Amino acid sequence: VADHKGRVGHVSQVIGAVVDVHFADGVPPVLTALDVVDKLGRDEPLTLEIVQHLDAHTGRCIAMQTTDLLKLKAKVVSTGGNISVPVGRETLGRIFNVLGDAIDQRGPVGEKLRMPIHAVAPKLADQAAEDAVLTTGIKVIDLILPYCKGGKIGLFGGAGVGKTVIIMELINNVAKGHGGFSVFAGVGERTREGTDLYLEMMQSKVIDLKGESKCVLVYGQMNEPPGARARVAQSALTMAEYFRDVEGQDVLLFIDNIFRFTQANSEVSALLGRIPAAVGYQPTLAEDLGQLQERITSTTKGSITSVQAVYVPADDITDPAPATTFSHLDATTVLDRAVAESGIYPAVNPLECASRIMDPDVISVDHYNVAQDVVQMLTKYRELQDIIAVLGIDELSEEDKLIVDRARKLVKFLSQPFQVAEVFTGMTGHYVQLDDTIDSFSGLLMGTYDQVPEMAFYMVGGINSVLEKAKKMAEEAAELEKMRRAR
Amino acid sequence: PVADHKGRVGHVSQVIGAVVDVHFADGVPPVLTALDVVDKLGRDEPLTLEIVQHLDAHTGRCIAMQTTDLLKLKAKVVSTGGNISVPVGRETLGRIFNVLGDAIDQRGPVGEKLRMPIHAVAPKLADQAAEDAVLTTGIKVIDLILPYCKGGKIGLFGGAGVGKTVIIMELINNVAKGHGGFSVFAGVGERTREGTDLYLEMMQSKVIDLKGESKCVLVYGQMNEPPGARARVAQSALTMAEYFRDVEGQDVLLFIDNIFRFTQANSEVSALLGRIPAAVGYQPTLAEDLGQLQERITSTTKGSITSVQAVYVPADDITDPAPATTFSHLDATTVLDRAVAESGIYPAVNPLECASRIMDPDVIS
Amino acid sequence: AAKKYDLFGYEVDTNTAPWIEKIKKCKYYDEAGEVLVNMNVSNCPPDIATYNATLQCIYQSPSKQSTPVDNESKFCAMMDLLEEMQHRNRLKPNEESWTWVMKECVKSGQFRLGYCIQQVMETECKGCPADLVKANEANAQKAKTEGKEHPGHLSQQAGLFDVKVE
Amino acid sequence: FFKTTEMIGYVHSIDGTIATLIPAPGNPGVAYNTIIQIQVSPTTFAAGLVFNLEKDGRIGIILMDNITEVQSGQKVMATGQLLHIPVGAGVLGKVVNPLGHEVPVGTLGKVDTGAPNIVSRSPVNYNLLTGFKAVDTMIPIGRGQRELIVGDRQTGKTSIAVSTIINQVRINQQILSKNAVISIYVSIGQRCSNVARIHRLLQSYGALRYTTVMAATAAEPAGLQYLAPYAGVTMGEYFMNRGRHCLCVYDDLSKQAVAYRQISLLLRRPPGREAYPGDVFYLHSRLLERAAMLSPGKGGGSVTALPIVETLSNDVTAYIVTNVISITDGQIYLDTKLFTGGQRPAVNIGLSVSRVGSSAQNAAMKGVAGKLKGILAEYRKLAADVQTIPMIRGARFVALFNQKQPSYFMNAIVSLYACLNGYLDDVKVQYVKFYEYLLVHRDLGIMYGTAKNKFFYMYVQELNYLIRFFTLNSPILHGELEEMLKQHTHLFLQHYQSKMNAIKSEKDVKALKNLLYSCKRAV
Amino acid sequence: FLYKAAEEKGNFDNILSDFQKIAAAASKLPIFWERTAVVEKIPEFKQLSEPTFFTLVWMQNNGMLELIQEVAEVYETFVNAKQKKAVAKIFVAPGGEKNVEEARRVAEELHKGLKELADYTLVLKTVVDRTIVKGFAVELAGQYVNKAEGQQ
Amino acid sequence: QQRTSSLYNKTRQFGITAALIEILSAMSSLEGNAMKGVRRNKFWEG
Ligand SMILES: Nc1ncnc2c1ncn2[C@@H]1O[C@H](COP(=O)(O)OP(=O)(O)OP(=O)(O)O)[C@@H](O)[C@H]1O
Ligand SMILES: Nc1ncnc2c1ncn2[C@@H]1O[C@H](COP(=O)(O)OP(=O)(O)OP(=O)(O)O)[C@@H](O)[C@H]1O
Ligand SMILES: Nc1ncnc2c1ncn2[C@@H]1O[C@H](COP(=O)(O)OP(=O)(O)O)[C@@H](O)[C@H]1O
Ligand SMILES: [Mg+2]
Ligand SMILES: [Mg+2]
Ligand SMILES: [Mg+2]
Repeated sequence: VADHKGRVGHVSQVIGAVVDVHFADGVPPVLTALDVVDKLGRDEPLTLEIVQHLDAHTGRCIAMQTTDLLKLKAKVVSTGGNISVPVGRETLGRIFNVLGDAIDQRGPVGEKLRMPIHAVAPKLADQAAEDAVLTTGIKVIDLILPYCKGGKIGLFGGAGVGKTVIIMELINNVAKGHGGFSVFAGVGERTREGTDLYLEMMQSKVIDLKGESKCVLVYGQMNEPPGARARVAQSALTMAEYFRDVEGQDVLLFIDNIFRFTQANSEVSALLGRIPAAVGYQPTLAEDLGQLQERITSTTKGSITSVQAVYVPADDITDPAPATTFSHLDATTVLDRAVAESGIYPAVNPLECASRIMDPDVISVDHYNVAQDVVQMLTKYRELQDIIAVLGIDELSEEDKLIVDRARKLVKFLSQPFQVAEVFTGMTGHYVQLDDTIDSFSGLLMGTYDQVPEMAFYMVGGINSVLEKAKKMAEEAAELEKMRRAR
Repeated sequence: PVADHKGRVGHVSQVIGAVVDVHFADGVPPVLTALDVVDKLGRDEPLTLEIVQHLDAHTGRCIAMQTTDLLKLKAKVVSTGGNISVPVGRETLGRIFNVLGDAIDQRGPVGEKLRMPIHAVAPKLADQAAEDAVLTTGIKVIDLILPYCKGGKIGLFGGAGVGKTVIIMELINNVAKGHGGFSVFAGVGERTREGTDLYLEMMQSKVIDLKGESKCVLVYGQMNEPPGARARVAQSALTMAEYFRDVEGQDVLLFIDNIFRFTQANSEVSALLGRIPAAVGYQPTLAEDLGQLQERITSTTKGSITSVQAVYVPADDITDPAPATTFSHLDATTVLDRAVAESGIYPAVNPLECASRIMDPDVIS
Repeated sequence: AAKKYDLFGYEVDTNTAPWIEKIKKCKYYDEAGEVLVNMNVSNCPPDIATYNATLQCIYQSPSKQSTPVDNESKFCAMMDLLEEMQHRNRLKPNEESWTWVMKECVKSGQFRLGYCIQQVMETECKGCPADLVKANEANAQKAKTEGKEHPGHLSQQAGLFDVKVE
Repeated sequence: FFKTTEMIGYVHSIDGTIATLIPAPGNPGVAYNTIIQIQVSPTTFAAGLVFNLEKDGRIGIILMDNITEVQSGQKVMATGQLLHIPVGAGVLGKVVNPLGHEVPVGTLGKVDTGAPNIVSRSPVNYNLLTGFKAVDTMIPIGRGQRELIVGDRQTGKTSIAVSTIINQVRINQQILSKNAVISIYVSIGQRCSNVARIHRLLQSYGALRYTTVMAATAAEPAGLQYLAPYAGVTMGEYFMNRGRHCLCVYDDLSKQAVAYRQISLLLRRPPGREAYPGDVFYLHSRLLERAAMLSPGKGGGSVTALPIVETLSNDVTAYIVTNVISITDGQIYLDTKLFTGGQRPAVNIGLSVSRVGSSAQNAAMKGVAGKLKGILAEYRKLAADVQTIPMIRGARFVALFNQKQPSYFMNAIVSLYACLNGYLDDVKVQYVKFYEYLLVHRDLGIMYGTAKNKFFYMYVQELNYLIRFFTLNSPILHGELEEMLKQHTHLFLQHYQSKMNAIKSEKDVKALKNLLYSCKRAV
Repeated sequence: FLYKAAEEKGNFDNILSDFQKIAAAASKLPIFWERTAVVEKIPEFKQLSEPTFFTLVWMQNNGMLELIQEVAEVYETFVNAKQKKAVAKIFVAPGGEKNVEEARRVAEELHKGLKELADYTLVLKTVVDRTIVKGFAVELAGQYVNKAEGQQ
Repeated sequence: QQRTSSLYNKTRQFGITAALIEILSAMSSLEGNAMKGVRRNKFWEG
């Protein structure tokens, strides 16, 4: 029973997306892929993945397509191994699905090798220490929670806070000039978002159809059944692993949204005879996510910079899924709806974010000291806000009001217009250098700009843009005064 | 015609609470069929069952309208040849009935012309009315913020001891007595004494002329009744109203108190039927049961039915699935709050949470 | 001559001559839109010539459909067609398209729309056909003398409490 | 030469609106998610849908019609095909069931199709005018977009969608049928009376000619309520795949989930959160993914979705509500407090969003909306934390957002432009609606013989398309536009506001109050 | 199990006779005898073949004696398939089974159409259906032809 | 603070209950659908 390739079985049960298969010669190994060859009148092929063994002959499986028009006792044939996806530079500039089949209608892809989507995670000895700052061109991220090359980044947020927008900005700022390759994995998200991404990448020449592309797309979206949404992440991760190990390149891995991977497995968990855990997730929530996350790491052969978007259901960060993902990250960016409702974008709550490289040994001492002072001031400002509502701004001492005035400028100075949100904002985006951000905040803390109007820091880039906006504000104010004077 | 299954013989196979399984050798009768237990069993009253499910080609699950005390296995049961039918017509006016349609007033026989089944299909789209008018109740809050519509559906959502019953009596006094059409009072899971007080009040007001023509019918299945009866008394009372609406083209008032007990009763049986329960513990078919019942309570092109239903909110939780589902089935909603009553304000209507459909300048001034 | 490519890089059919002939054989101008629909389905995006033919059919057609359609207006349909062409297709209307619009305004007697179209041609295009400008002015003179320059109910004197707010 | 059906077994058990089947030994068998016919009589059949295929051979069936006629032991025939329903222009103006059966009033499309591929779509760039100033400005909607309408009971969720359908009637009559917007209104679990009232309301405005209704009333079994959205969108996919645009309204998805929960629990499917089935998100997800904007290569058609969802005590933290919000491209949140406060429609702009953005706005509306957005943002913050220009115009914009019927594009855009450029600064907030009514339905300049404009007048409804082409801030239209507003403001202030501010009599005061309230419900 | 045991001996009609005896005996047993059953004690079952009696005791141990009427149906299906016999069910109204001449013709026509049953021998089995007042229906290998009418 | 601490406790106590009737409803539906089969025991040997 070593080689199960071509082994035959018969469908025994069909309930939703879960199918039970009976093999007379013994069920193949778990995670094996099966094709339902018997022609059932379907417009699309049907493939199954074994997840459990009910006995020596019966095996439970999840389908990757809809189980429509599927009858009992239909003929199943094993593929002789797990689900395989093409790898190599020939996949660049292309779009794939969970099964590794191109869906761009752009002709056959020349594949020299295929790899299984299920692989063992790197061991402890295969871990590389890479502590280097990644400049995203964003004031908030570069200052409070700087990102590390070869590390893991999470964007925790609710619905409508700007998780997808930030990913687009990061791609525009980090991927266009990236030396290596990029892999984008759409998981249980809107299909139109992927289309807009594909158009933008072609315009930015990341995907050069006539020339050489430098990115791959793998899409399993909401429309797809839960079986596909529970494996698309593995497929894209497999492609990145190949680029990391075989090609020895530094690769970017964007995932949106990783929560859907957990959600899909929960949907099928009920039909697999597993008692639900708290809230209603599957009992295997932590383990399944851990195996995937550990594969997303930088080893001694190559480096993977991973950016993952996490959906916090109903803005409840205590939910098991968001919480379980916090320990598998090197830099967490927590977005808050209240901040967005105040017109601040990106709606980052610096008090809740964290970064591993926020240590003087890794980053410059000035960078570390400035960030901590900003955080302390924001923390103190929030405490004062409680007083300001009960007593009023008048009661605050001279020192307190200075903190209030400076802190408000910090809150507004953290906002930044992105180059991808011009339609949303109506203004050109800015790319702030790391040094400019540190200097700009350092001067603000010590009062170098106490006389600048507060609104001059709202939706601007570096300090230079602040001064220009202040000058423009002064000019318009003078014009209004002149108009009033004539009256 | 005569049913092809009348006189069919079955034997009791399983008994659990008010749920009884019956095995018929020749085939289980159709669903909703009525069966009578023939064995004496030393009972003090007859035993009647209503079929609700088919376990197999020969076995059927049923709910008992009376207590299942002294019921043994293998007991003999006979089909009645049709669903549970109740009397209709003017003969029922001035009389008190139960779920089975038997008069409980200790008076002469009804002598009805005919009977009609409790279970019936609802009016279709083409048989719906388009008349909007204001029913003046004499109450300031209702007539101003949430005016009621003639021939419409009205709901009084309230907790315990808030004023639901009082408002109904006030409406009855201010409308039913001075009403040209007929009236039907459906007591469902409410105090028996309230029915007695209502019966005396209707006799004193001479709405029930024992020796003359009456304008009111009473149908009562109360708290003491088992869950089976409380889940069907509303159907029987509604069936009488349907007859007056259609067969006579007469305006009808339908005062139901309390509708929540109807859903509660179906919950109790559903737990015994072996159904997985939905949120809180209600049956999964909560919405369907209300929809079938409420859709029958409507005004057609032949006649008009103005319905006033009391809704009980358990633990004062308005988000409970029972009252929550009822909002979509009401033209006028009247929400009562305990805190308002504790402030000495009666009625305890919370106008902000109240609503009406005729609050439209095209209808009211 | 030169292959055109769509948004995603796929090629689009450019031989749009047969469709123009079909357009020029329609009776009611609503049928012309059906031809444009078929062209789009067949991945044969219309060119400037196709839109001009559609405008010509609108001007020369008796009515929108065999049966009358309430509140139907040839001018509105043509303007919407131009809006689709310039905005959702990125094609600049030429002199021919605007001339058809001006002819419709003159033919329909809408002398106020003619003034606006006259400036449009004088702004984007090079002037206006002087034949149509004079005709439009002539239409204005007719109702200028007939007491129908402005609907009368508009000109009725009113007051604070003399206006019926439906 | 016989009409030989495919018998597959008998009916074993019946539990309400669902049933179970036992297959006869040595029979072909039935396929999953297929339609079957239960022979209630030698000539009458009841429709059922396959839902489960168990190891024992038993089959789970969701009944759709003639439930009362179903009994244990009856024969079952297998059609062997999925659900297909009639589709075409011949269904418009009619009331139908999810099975396609027409409901009397007083081409076959598959219901289980897949959503368009990623490369089969195009960016959203065509607006869909709801007719409401608040939505069209701050919450743009584009064809091929899924825009949730979430709110509490009795807040205008149904009215706004119906008004949106009605607002297309006037447009569809003028422009070619190519760009006409068809409507598929789906009623789920609603009262039969409400459907009839909606049908009459649509008929009064003549919307039936471009609209069809798919009704699954409460009395109907859960199966029909479960298939109504899929059947409704299927009727709308016929136009999408043929170069036309459609608008599908679901009223409402909250009651669909209840029906799906009822079916799943009865057919012994393990329960989940709030007893809902585990795959409840996938239900709506595949429903709303079928609404897209096809690429130029496939025709350019689209389907616009306006699902409706109900909350409890303004709690958007519920299960199904959160799932739908994570799917749609935007949400219109109707707030109870605003509704009782006189703001109608009670659109909460802060909690409402459209992820398409300005791309779904016409070039004329872009300039007005962008500047309007900044003013309101400041207005919210100023009051939350002094008569300055943003605060003066912000209140007037809010007052202009009160409506009862959809507004023609020309009337709405013009009024917003006037308030934007300070023309209403001297006008009291209470009188803004009265000012708007005179501007639209009257012409002060002509009344007082001071109108010198050549073409730009509010009674020339054909100017809407010229405005939508050139923009208000263009030399062709800008010059006359300012002149008309300047004349209208001066005349309005001189002849109307002066008298209005001089009223002290109780009779006059009451008469003025009725006028202004009427103006809210007129324009 | 009953098919495998009978196949070794090569005789299958013995089991069919045993089921016939069981059905006849059950008609006289008291109601719900399956639930008060000791097949060993019942004399009617003493005349059954060893395989059938063994199976009956097997069921009584698991309390599944109510499946007797369904196990027989499966066994007959196996026997008919092994013997290459195709059974056509003729559904007729109660008392209307007198005339089946058309039913046989329809059954033969269906048999001819089916290529799989070319070698199988045609058999007719009459069933009484109370749902049809007039006419008849024929079912063969899933192919169902209806030529019947019910109450109007 | 004694009206939002008696509703922080009446709402913590209804979560521990409502979330346990939800686990134990799934357990009870994953148990009844696990059907008992024919036992291949020695009924003769007893
Ligand atoms: N309009 C009213 N004016 C004064 N007191 C009232 C009024 N309505 C109710 N009450 C008081 O509230 C008590 C309970 O009223 P009622 O009998 O209507 O309760 P209910 O809503 O029917 O509740 P339940 O039937 O569950 O007991 C009355 O006995 C009376 O003391
Ligand atoms: N813009 C509006 N201005 C004034 N009244 C309105 C407006 N929109 C709706 N209404 C009125 O508000 C009431 C509720 O409207 P609607 O029927 O749309 O509510 P809904 O959201 O569908 O609630 P439900 O369906 O749960 O009853 C009706 O009386 C309706 O006429
Ligand atoms: N930088 C930004 N500037 C302005 N608005 C933004 C920005 N980022 C996000 N938004 C708002 O959020 C919407 C997009 O939400 P999105 O990024 O998809 O969030 P998520 O995926 O977390 O729901 C935009 O339409 C806009 O309303
Ligand atoms: Mg997103
Ligand atoms: Mg009471
Ligand atoms: Mg509604």
